[PDB]
Parts: sequence; structure tokens; C-alpha cells
Amino acid sequence: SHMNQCPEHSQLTTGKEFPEVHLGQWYFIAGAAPTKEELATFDPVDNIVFNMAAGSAPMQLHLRATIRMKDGLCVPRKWIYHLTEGSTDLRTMKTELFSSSCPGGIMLNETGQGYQRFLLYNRSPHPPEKCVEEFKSLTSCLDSKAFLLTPRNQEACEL
Ligand SMILES: CCCCCCCCCCCCCC(=O)OC[C@@H](O)CO
Repeated sequence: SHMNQCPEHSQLTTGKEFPEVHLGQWYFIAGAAPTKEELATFDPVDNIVFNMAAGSAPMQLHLRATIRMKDGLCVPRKWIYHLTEGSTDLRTMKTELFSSSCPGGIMLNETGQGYQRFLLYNRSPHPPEKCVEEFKSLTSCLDSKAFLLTPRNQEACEL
């Protein structure tokens, strides 16, 4: 009894390197979900660039992003996250962080009311295609077979 596991995938754990090691910029590379409808929100997107910062209060992080839409428009977004000590989970729902096969990579798992999806980010806007192939392969194995790759043909919007 064998042949029933998915590729190796480790959740990020706490040590006190988290989260300073993750701050700075990131690019949205690809998403996977049980169905297309959890990825629908990303259909008109060319690229998204993000910046993560230390919050203002104690266990807090400022996220900024600018979405470059396929039509060329730029849409700014801002969110605040709350870490829990001992945990790498982000509270805005919960986001689990996982290590990635790609150097400079990171994968998120978003859980919520009757929806779920995996989202790949990297420091580089153009990581190796292998990295993306391994993420598709891993997520398909976890039953998120619907896949979207951001095209990243246009320049990042300012952030
Ligand atoms: C401090 C450790 C966290 C580092 C994670 C860096 C990845 C930053 C992106 C987080 C995106 C989550 C927001 C979200 O729901 O995505 C929807 C779109 O607007 C972008 O994917």
C-alpha cells in the first residue's frame, strides 16, 4: 500500500524569522481551485504586484497590491493581516502558508465558506516554468484541478 500521496509540501512553521523574512515585494504567478468559479476573479488580470509591511500595532501586517488588468488599468488594494504567535496563518477565512519547490516562491491556501483555492507567488515576476508546472501538479493532486496562470505580458503597475 503505496501510490496515494501528493508531492511533498510543507506548511511554514514558527522561527522568529517569521515574518520579517517574508516582507517586501511579491508577484502573483498562478492559482488553482476545485472549480473555475473560485478563480473567476483573476480572469481579467494581467499581473498583480504586492508589498508586505510591518503593521502599526503588534501582531499586524500591511499588505498593498496593484492589479494590472488586461485592459491596462491599475486597481490598488490594501489589506491588514493578524498573525497569531506560534502560527503562520494569516487572518484577514484563513490563509495557510506553505513552502514552495521554487526558490523565492511561496504558496497560499485560502479557506472559507464553501470555497477554497491555492495561490502561488514569487519574488521574481518570471520564475522558472518548472516551478509553475510543479504547483499545477501538486494542486491537481490535492483536487484543485482548475488552474489559471497570470499572463504577465504587461508592466507592473506602480506600488
Ligand atoms: C509574511 C508572510 C506572507 C508572505 C506572503 C506574500 C504573498 C502576498 C500575497 C497575498 C495575497 C492574498 C490576497 C488575496 O486574496 O489575493 C487575491 C488577489 O488580489 C491577489 O492574488
